[PDB]
Amino acid sequence: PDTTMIQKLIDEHNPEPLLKGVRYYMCENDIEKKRRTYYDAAGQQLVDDTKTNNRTSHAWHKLFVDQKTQYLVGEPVTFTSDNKTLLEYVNELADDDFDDILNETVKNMSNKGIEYWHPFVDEEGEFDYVIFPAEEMIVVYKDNTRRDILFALRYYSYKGIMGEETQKAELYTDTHVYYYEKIDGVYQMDYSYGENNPRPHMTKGGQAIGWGRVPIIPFKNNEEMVSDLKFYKDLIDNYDSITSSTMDSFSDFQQIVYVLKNYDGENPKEFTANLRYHSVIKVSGDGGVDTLRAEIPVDSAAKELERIQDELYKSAQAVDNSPETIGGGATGPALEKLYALLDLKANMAERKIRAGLRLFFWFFAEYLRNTGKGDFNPDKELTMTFTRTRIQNDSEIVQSLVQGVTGGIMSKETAVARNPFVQDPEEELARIEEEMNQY
Amino acid sequence: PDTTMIQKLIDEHNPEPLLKGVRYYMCENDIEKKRRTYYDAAGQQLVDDTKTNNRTSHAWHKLFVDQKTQYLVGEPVTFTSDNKTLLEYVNELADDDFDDILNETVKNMSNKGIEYWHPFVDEEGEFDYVIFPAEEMIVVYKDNTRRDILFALRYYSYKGIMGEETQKAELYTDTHVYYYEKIDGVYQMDYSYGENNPRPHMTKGGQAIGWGRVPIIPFKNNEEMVSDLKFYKDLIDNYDSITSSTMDSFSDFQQIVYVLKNYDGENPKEFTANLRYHSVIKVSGDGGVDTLRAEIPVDSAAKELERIQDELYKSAQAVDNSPETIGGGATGPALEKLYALLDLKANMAERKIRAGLRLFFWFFAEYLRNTGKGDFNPDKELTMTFTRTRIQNDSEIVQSLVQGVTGGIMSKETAVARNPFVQDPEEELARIEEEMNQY
Amino acid sequence: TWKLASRALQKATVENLESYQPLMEMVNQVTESPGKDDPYPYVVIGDQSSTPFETKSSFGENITMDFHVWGGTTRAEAQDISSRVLEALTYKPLMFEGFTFVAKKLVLAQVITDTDGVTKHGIIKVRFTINNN
Amino acid sequence: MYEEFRDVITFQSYVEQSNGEGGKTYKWVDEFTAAAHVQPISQEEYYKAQQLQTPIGYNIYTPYDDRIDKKMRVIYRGKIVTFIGDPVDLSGLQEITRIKGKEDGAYVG
Amino acid sequence: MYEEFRDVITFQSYVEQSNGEGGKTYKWVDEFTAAAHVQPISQEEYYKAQQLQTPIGYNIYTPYDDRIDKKMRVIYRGKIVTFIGDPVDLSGLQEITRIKGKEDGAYVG
Amino acid sequence: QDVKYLFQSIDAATGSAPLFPAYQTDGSVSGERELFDEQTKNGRILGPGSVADSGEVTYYGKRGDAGQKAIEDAYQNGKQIKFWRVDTVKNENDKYDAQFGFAYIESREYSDGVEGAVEISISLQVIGELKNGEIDTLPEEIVNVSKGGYDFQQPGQTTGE
Amino acid sequence: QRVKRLLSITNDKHDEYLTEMVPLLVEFAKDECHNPFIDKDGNESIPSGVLIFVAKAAQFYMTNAGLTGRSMDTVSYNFATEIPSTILKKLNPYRKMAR
Amino acid sequence: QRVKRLLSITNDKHDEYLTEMVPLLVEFAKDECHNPFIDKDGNESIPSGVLIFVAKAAQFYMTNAGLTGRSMDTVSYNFATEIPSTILKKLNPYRKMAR
Repeated sequence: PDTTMIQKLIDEHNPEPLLKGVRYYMCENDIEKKRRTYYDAAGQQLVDDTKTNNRTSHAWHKLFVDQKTQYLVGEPVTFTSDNKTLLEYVNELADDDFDDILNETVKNMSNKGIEYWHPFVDEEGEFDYVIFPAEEMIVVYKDNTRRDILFALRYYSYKGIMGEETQKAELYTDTHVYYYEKIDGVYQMDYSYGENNPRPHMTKGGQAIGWGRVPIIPFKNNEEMVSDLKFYKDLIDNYDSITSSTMDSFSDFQQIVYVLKNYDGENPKEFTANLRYHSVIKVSGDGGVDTLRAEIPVDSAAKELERIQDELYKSAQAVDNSPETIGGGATGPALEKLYALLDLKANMAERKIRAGLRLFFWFFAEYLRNTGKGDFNPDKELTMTFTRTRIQNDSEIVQSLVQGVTGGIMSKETAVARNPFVQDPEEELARIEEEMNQY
Repeated sequence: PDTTMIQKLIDEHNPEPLLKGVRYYMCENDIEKKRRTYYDAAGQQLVDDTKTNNRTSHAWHKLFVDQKTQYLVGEPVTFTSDNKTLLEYVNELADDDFDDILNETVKNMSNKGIEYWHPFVDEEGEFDYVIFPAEEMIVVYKDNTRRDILFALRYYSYKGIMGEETQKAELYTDTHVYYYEKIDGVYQMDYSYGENNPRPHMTKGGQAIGWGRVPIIPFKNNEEMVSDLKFYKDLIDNYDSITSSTMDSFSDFQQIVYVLKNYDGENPKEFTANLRYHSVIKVSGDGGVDTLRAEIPVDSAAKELERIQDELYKSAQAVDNSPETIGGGATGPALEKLYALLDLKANMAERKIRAGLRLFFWFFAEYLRNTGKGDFNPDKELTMTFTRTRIQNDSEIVQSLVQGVTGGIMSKETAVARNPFVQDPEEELARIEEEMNQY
Repeated sequence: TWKLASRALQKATVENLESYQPLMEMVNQVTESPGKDDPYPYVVIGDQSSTPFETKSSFGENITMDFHVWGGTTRAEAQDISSRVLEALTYKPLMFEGFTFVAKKLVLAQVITDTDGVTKHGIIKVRFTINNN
Repeated sequence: MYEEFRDVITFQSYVEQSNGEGGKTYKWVDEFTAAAHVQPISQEEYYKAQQLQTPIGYNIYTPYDDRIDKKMRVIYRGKIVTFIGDPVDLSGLQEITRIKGKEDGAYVG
Repeated sequence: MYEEFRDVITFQSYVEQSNGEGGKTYKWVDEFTAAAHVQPISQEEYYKAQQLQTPIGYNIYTPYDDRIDKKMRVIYRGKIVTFIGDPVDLSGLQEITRIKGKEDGAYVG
Repeated sequence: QDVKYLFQSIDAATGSAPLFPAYQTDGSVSGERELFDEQTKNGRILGPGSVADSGEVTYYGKRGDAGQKAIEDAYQNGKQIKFWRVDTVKNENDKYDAQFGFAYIESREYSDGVEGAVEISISLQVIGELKNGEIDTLPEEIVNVSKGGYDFQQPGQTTGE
Repeated sequence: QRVKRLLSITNDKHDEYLTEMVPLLVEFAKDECHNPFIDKDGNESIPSGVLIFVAKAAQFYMTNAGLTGRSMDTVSYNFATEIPSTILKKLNPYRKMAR
Repeated sequence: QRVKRLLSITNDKHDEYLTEMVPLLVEFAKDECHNPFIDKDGNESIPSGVLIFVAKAAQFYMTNAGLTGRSMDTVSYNFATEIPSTILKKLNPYRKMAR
């Protein structure tokens, strides 16, 4: 694609949506309000200098997400590969990386922004995923295939060591990802002729390889438009704003006006200086009527705000009351009950399995196919099993086991068996042996 | 990097964010309000002298964090090393330091600020981590690799013994960390030519060694933007402000104005002195109307404040009712229930495992690789096991055991076994032996 | 005799009137005639106690003019001019065409009353005789 | 309320009298043209005596028009009158000439 | 209302007559120039007798104008008339002379 | 010594024709008042204008008197007529002087007598006085001009018969 | 009235005099922010309260002063005082103009 | 009225006299903070209440005093008192000017 063509595409697309999130994350946009304004003769709204711009945000997201990820990932019962060689590797680890990668990959896409992920080759050459803020360029496909966009470029200004700003644009190819620095502006970063650097997203055999996957295409907001972030976030966004506003509100939005009908003092140039010096305000002649500040609205505002805050939480609608909780009610379901916050996530997590997170497994199988065997599906080895499960509560089994041992032989294996942690009764044996030995 | 270039980088970056936290921690910025102002003829806002600057803050953070760290760290079931030699050491301790270090390292990064951690060599040469307030310099990479910033410098003024202020800047290299004192300003602290002091972050073999890790890069606020601090902190920040404000409020914000429409006394120079002497305020002629204070707003403010205070608690947010608690409900889940505060942390704690705290283990494996063996992954010794778990309640098992012993042989081993504390039945044996002996 | 000229002599008097600037300026038609009421000074001119008497005869060959002055109209003006000339002449006494001018025994009288308390008014009577009857 | 006024008006002045002539000769000169406004007392219309008079002497209020009055005849409405009683601006937010008095006191010897 | 008034015409008085000369000699002096305000006596305008009043006297109120009135001729905008009613600060914020009364006792002998 | 006015008058003064004598006694009425003679002045306005205080005459008559009737006729006409006047005092017939004088036609009431010889009295009076107006002079010359001479000085001798 | 009359009126005649007089007192006291009662340009403006008083007073005063316009000498003049207009202004009929 | 008239007016003539008089009483009493009713410069300012009274009184007084301006001798003069203007000022028509 010509540089010009490449450059053009980006401009058309609106940078805003990715940027907004980023800006929002850093802070909410007070600016959007931004502030109270006054009407000129023109009547065009102008922001007053006086009003300050304040915003706060959470930052709720992080806490929940991390928990979500950990819970979701779980540990695979077993991992298998289509290829024997891959399978051997895959069995052993079995694959800490794989699970993490898949979870991360799915998680990232699900999570904000993303919105769009563009693979880049790692130095290792192992697939590495990074997220960059949207330029955002409008996606277009150089290639005939409309559906895919072979190439998308994003150009963002970067501060150098010097900190001088130069426009930088990156060229993306389906086959390879390119990074360009265009200091001159005359040319994109060299070459890049082709497969040679910038490197292809992934290379196989030490040679550039193409996934054959459709090149990254921006994600439209989902109809569900539900995100892990979203679930809290909807409540949170209100919650944060309200909390932040409340603290500010009391001091703020006087803010701060003093008006008296009468009576003017010496001409205000003198007046201001003297007035401060004299200090205190006195009224003479006509009133003397109560003035703007602090005034009633200090109290009123507090009252109003208090109502507002209560409502504001309700807008969050997380819930007025502290958890009963419904469960606890200690049971197996108790655990589900235990994390209300997590539970909502859990549905999503479960959803992910529905999502084709499992499909990713199929993808792995596809990967497996790619390498070879070629032509079989070793992916399932005579069975397919997935377990969340989680069948057993850790506590309950353990507690039972201790009592059980005297009465009869427990577990030892049984709790183990599900994994199975180990077939070997030996661990069990020792317990028994002690009993026999004793005492 | 030239000194000038080095110096330049810092200035660009905005010192504020790290500083703000520090200042905030010491105190909230009352200044931000700062105080009620008056409008001059210019109308530019000027802070009045009269208004005092008051701020309070918590200081909530510390209590929760410490608990978090302790809980999170747990005790490793076992520790292993790739290298036999390392493994031997690692088994034995197994490694109090390692766990602490990892937990601390992860914890620190997670915790405020951090935001950015820059390793420095310890005198011991063991990796030591310290956090310094941001200068903050803008990170730039001297080296070609854009992604990493080989060198970042921070320069902060320091008070000497003399207490004279001199600018001090530190030079950081990926390979080595440098500290410079620039009293003269002509030159940075000597030399520092290179590997020679300031020392490299870490040295191996008694020789300078490079981690090869990407040099410290500032952390952007996370999208999750959740911190251990944050979880309480969001509630806390409101809570502290409200609590602090309330106490001040009652006395404060009169504050303190007396205004009578009439009638003036002798000219105020005389007036002030005499008025105090006479004491008491009398009104004659025209009213005599209630003056600014106490006036209605004493009552009004009280009313307003009362609403505010009530809202205030809510604004900070907490369960209005004391904990049911949902659990207790004594059960295994009861423990989870028991620490509501901890529990939120716990999710983060669990999250950390998801985080790649485990990854750190891999890193350790990498470290293990670095030393040798070279080429194998001894890191997992025929298994990988992690246990939070925590499977067993201490109380329940113990209680069961006592009863159990008469009926049958318990535990003794069984409770032990999970660790296993010790295989040896011997401890169990004594209990049995006594029974046999008895009596 | 002429006849034409007797008119002319009368004309001469007219000529005198024109000849006398101050007459026009001075007059001073007021008071004499109403305007007596008007504030002092008010000068009125008229005969003294004059009511027509005798019939089928000329009133008199001589013509007499009476002045009553409060505020003193141009008694002075006339008096100055007349006096100057009369003194100037002084004689011979006027005679017209051999006729005997002389008036009989003259008359003098004066009385003043001032309601206002204004200084006393004076009355001057002048009689002129022209030609013998 | 009149505003700029009057318009084109002509004034005649009467000065000097002629004597020594059976007829009277009068010379008149034009006066500067200005609005003249005058208000008839028309007497109080108590008119206790009610004997008189027509003001000679019609008491006049003319804005900034001193000149026309007295020692001049002003022709408004065509009519001609001579003025006496040097001007008095009793009224007239701008100085106005008035005529005062009527000629000849009624009281007669 | 009036404000500082521009009296273009300066008061000129005519006094004394000359006699004994074929011509007449007159001396006129301008007492001074100043604006003046006077209200017409305009008679009582009860007009009970109403034979009078014809100024003098005049009723004049002229601020801070000593000079204008008689033993000085009154000229307003060049109008000339002579007056009596030796002066009086009848009423005016700044000292204004006025004239009282009428000349000549109407009551006559 | 011839003292006689003489009578002759056709009509005009002195009659301009000889007649036998008749006499006027004598008399001067007045001439006190102004009295107006023929005034001579220059640059003077005549005045008072013609007026006569009056006139007086006494008459005497003789058998031959004529024009007595004429006078009555004259009266109707009322034409102004004048007389001459004779003083005594050595009035020689030619010699005697005369005054210029005045009179009226009008008054002649009647004529009277006893036995001896007729006497008539005539009085002369100017009509007046208007303030203005004068002859003045002419009848003032005439009215002592007519009878009354220096006239008929010779006929003073006559009427002898 | 007439233009001449308007001019003759002192207040009208001196815009400056009238214009200056009120604000001298007015300017310093009022708020005094000052509530500028002026544009940034500094063109004068008059407060509403000031305007009502000023307008009435200014109009009244000129009329009251005269000339036309002045009370009659002959009798003490009801009109000039009346009814009394000064009194009309005082306690101006709305009353304590403002509340 | 006329400039001369304005000057002749005592109050106008003596700015100082008028200016001084009110504040003497005014200054000490009012708040007395003092509510300075003055600039730091010390340029005088007048309280609103003071201004209303002062303005009316000052204007009235000069007019009332005279000269022009003074009541007629001939009869007791309704005008000067009237209607009565002093009364107009007193109980000034808004009433108890202030509330």
